[PDB]
Amino acid sequence: VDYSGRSVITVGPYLRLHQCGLPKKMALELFKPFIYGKLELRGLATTIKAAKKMVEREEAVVWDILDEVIREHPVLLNRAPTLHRLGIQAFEPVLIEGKAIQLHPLVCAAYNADFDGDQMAVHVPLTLEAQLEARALMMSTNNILSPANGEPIIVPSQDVVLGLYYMTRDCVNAKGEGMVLTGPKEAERLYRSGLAS
Amino acid sequence: TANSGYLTRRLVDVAQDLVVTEDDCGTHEGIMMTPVIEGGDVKEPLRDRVLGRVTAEDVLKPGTADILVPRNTLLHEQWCDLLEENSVDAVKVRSVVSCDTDFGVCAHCYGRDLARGHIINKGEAIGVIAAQSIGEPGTQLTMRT
Amino acid sequence: KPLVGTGMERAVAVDSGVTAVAKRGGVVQYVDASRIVIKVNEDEMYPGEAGIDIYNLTKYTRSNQNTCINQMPCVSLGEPVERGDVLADGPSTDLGELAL
Amino acid sequence: TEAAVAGKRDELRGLKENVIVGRLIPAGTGYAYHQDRMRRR
Amino acid sequence: SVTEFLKPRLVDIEQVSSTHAKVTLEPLERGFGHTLGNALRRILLSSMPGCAVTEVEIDGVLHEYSTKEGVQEDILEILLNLKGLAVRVQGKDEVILTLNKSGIGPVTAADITHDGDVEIVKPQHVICHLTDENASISMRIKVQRGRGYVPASTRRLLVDACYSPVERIAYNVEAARVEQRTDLDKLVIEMETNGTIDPEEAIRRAATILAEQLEAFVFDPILLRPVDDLELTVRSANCLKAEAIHYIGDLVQRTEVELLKTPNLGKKSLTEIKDVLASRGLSLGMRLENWPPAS
Amino acid sequence: SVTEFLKPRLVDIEQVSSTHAKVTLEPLERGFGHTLGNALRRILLSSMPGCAVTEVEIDGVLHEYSTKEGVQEDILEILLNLKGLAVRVQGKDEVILTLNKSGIGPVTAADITHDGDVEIVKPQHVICHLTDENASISMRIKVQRGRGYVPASTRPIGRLLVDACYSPVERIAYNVEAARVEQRTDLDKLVIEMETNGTIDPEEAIRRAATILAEQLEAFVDL
Amino acid sequence: EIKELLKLGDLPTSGQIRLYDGRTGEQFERPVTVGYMYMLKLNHLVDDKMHARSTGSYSLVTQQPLGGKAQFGGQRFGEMEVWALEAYGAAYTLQEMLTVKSDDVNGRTKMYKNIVDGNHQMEPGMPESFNVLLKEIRSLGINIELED
Amino acid sequence: ARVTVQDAVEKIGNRFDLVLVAARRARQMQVGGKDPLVPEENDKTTVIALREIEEGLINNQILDVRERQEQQEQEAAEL
Amino acid sequence: YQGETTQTLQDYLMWQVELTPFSDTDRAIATSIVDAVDETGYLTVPLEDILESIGDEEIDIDEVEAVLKRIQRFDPVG
Amino acid sequence: NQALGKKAISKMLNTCYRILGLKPTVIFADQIMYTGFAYAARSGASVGID
Ligand SMILES: [Mg+2]
Ligand SMILES: [Zn+2]
Repeated sequence: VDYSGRSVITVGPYLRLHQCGLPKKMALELFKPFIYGKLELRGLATTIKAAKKMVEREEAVVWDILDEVIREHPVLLNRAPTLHRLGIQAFEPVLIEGKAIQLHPLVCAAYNADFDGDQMAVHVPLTLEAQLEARALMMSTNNILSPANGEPIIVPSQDVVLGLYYMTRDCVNAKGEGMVLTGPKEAERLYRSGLAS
Repeated sequence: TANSGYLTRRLVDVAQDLVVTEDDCGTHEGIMMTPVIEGGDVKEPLRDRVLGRVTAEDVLKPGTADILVPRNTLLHEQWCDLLEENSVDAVKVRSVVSCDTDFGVCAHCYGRDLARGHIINKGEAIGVIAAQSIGEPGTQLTMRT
Repeated sequence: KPLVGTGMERAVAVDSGVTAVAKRGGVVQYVDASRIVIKVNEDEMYPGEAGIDIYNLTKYTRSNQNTCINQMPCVSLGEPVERGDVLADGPSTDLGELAL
Repeated sequence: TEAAVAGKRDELRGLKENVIVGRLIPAGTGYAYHQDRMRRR
Repeated sequence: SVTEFLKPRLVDIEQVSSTHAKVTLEPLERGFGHTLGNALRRILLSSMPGCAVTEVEIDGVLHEYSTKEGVQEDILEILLNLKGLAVRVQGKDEVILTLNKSGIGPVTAADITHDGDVEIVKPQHVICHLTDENASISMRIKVQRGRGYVPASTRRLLVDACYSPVERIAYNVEAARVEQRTDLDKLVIEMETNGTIDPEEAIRRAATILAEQLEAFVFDPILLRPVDDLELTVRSANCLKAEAIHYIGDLVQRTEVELLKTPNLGKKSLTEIKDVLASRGLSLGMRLENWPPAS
Repeated sequence: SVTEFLKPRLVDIEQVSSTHAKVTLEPLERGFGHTLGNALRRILLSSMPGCAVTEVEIDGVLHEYSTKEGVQEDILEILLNLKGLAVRVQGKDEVILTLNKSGIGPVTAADITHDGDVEIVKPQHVICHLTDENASISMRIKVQRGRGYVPASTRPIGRLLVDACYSPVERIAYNVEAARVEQRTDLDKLVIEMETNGTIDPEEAIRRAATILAEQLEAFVDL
Repeated sequence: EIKELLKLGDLPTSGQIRLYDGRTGEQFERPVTVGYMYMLKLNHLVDDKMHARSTGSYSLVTQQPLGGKAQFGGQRFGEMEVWALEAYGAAYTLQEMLTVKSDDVNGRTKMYKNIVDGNHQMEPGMPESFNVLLKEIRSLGINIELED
Repeated sequence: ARVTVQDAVEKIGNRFDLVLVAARRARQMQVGGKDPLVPEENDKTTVIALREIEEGLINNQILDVRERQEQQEQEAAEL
Repeated sequence: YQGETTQTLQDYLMWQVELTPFSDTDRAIATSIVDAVDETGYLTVPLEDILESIGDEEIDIDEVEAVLKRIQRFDPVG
Repeated sequence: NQALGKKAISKMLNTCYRILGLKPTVIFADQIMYTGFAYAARSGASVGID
């Protein structure tokens, strides 16, 4: 198929699970006719060849055009083998610098993907019905239960649970114990200030 | 790696064109859901074998005439809590195999969606979903052993 | 160098012919980034022969994997050498030891 | 060969037959589209 | 050129309109978000002048935990309610207030005896609930000026002293881009106060303290040209002028069928317009987003 | 009082070596030692200006993947040795140095032609070795001022580009310890130990860091 | 003996030192294991992996996009990915990957022209690799035809 | 933008009819001359259509009624 | 072996003809104009042969010239 | 109010989903991930030979 690419996946811990990280040099190729249309819509290019040259030489306004055209436009991320239907999911792109796709951690269990050399393929929905199917059916925030048994598939996995385990524990004679606090905000203010454990 | 792929391909090809095409076939036959007991241990309780299905008969209480739930109910979490409060016995439910609809299944024999909490919608392709659900964990099963 | 090894680095580095091992013992009389000239000892020369060994190093050649092959000298001008010790390193080699 | 010697005919009713031809599968958002065809047929 | 750095330009402080604010500044140099945010947070948490309750003395209670008749709350509950009492003293650095009260209604902050220097920011703050009619509560509460948090264990009934006017501050650094540069910083500071000062004033005071600590070292051109540029004949130019088309951008957007309906304009005259427009690489069916560029 | 903070001053500067120093700031209040130490450390490690070699032009070479007759090092190794050259220019933002050498021996940084503004702080920096009796090397080195790390890729057939690391400082370590000032005992003292390459004064480095911090902080005072 | 070496040069015997945070400047609550490990750079570079395509050259007999990175080819949308789109219920997303984006010769140009025109709508058409199948089946002496 | 479409699904009732209704409305707004019934905030046509559906302003019956009214008015105006 | 589709000059010219806001008749005229272009880029027939190939009685040579002047400023120019 | 292992976190999300809905569950999952990452990093956990 056309309008498709692939590359190695890395981790982005700053994301929300409805968005992914897409390189800005891959999105320039995947979204090229959209960029032509947006360029010649606002008078920057009066011909198709002028827009073609502007995209070819990568001027400083085609990046603003790209940020405008990728605003709300899901992309389908797929990792082979596709054993079940959760191996293809739709995310909202965020333009990053580099050559590796950034994947949300919580969606790694569904893909059965780890960051030691795996690769993913990205596809672009074109028509106005595909963009709504990728948003109301295939979106990453819609499938949080497993269709096989009905249990959650977005569980925190390894060092998201280690931090929550370490934080929620008790010690016999820790620093600043036995005092009476007035709320969680005072507890955090004591912890950050170093007055309590 | 390859045997599981062959098995899931065959499972998909045998049941590709099964689709929920109705809402009620008008029959209330079905299976009887009893807990699995190998002889010494109860492997699976009855709260997991009926969670999200449709009853095929009057299942109220063994004692007398006290209708706890009607003839057609979707046994969700609250109903299952009520079931475990009163120690409810075996229940008869409607299954896909005992369906009167031709060229498809109905939304009441099937039951819950298992991805959304509601009842299954008309159109959704359940054969492919079931084949992928069965065939996906095939890589966790021993082959040579 | 690994800085934590098993002692098998030298055998792998020498047996695989990526280095430049002296054929006869002598004294290095010319050192350059692309050639080494060794003045062989008097007791290792054939009769009626000018005793010198000339080693031409491989510089920035392409391998089967589109990588770089490059040999650099590890000896100095006027220093003794013996038979069997390295004169130039290779790709992934540090003073005759494997270094990946 | 056995479909040729028998002169069989295919009505394109399943999901794998509308993929070979390139139509809307009668499962998801294409269910109403096939309902219209069956209604007007 | 080597000693100049980026400065914030988009500061868009947003109010939760009472005591909670969320200030966003961008773009910072790479790594300056953590520096500024951590410095401001540490200064606001650890060292900020303020006035707070230090200790109390209830007439009927001589122990930290005991039984007081007619009060619904326990003694440590009363200490907790007094800890959150926000005070704004003006003249002195140590003052004493009294809370003699009797009845069946709740005893709140508005029942404290008035003083000229002392000011209370929340009279609705409830200190205790008196239940028995014959019951009475009379205690002396002393407030002092200081900085930061002083637990009672570090040092009558002792109360932890929270002099700092801050209740919570959290910063977050996100990615921001200038048109050319790829990696910049975007600082978001979300903070709350106990009502004595606004969040923006606390940020300004922390910045002032830190900055005073360092005094010893510190379209396309063709579309814009007038339609008179074209070598139009008399009749075509007159028709275009009668159609109020004063620029090429206006003529280009007019579709062919619309120009056909124009009175006094014919097919052979429309073909000449199309010819003279095509000799410049232009057509009659182009779309423009928002044509008139305020000119 | 309680609203009056004692402010620090640069008390002592100790030059342990040519590329090592320890500065002292006191008196400090409680919690300000760590407030200032980490901010100054980050600013010093990230935002210091320096001078770096940017371009080289050796007389008889075409690219950096070649060799020279009589020189033991490759051109790539010569460029990697020229990266570490520590130079302090004092009048301009760009200078060109010249190196001519002939005869058997090392070619150190003391062989660069003397210039009034340029100062070489480590004249023992070995660049290459000449191993031939009739061998000469002649090169023109371009040095310019900046800050940070600029690779050649982001920014004639005989001009060679090298990546420019303009930061002088190598490592910073701060230590907060109790100070004996007047009668108060809560005052602290911050000792900052820094290793540069020898091309920046510790006091001016501290002052530049403080100026950068203050000019970045002035955007909050108004708000 | 590692612990004798860690005492010859004055280092902690445990092998763990205390670390500080570079951003906040505060010590990590527990000692961490620091040391020197020998790292390799495997020959899997992300420069040779990244690929993208919008429109390029197609095959001759079956006019579908070519395969590979040196040929500016497209990603294969195989059978197991068609099953995943059939399980979701995405009929239009599946139909546009079978005709418009891959094989329907007269629909590719219409879709491109519509995308450049700001109108996101497709005329599906018929794939060009089923006509090849019909022509190859009926060259075996078997009369297969579309009717009505 | 938006992250979930649960309200629109609840109002329409089916997850497969919501896609079709939203596509119809978004095509009306995009290639037609219609304008949004809600204040657009740098949003695209699909998200605007979903936000209109969420507030009970758009469904199949409303679209059919408005189309019939438009056809009747156009046929009356053409005379 | 299957092959690969290469892009000639006429394919490139058609890729721009389809993306130019012509009309139904203008695109039909442009098809004939692009068809009669050899590998050196020169029109090989007179415009009277294109006006005849259109097969319409109401189209005049002025429209053919207007379309030709637009096709002549494609890529490559001239 | 307990030591949260891996089973005491999945049941928390399941309870949030069954009581509240879909949007609060998504926001809760993101916040859980952020807090877990932050405090796992802050704990300074490691592994040694002792
Ligand atoms: Mg892996
Ligand atoms: Zn049924």
